[PDB]
Amino acid sequence: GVESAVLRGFLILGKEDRRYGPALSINELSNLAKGEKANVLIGQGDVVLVMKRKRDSSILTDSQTATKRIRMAIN
Repeated sequence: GVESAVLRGFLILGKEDRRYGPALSINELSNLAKGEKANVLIGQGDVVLVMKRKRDSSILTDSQTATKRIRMAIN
């Protein structure tokens, strides 16, 4: 997960769920709420939302193998 890599605390969601309509910056991503997502650019060209920690993690284990969404279910 190159997206979450830089962040060092998010998960790899994807370019969907535009229902959020955030499009904010990373500096604000930290103010987000756990279990929630937020669309942030990772190259000024790809708009994808991230997924906060499911509880607690230093860098939040992730993987770029799942771009559609994350490999975890939050309820």
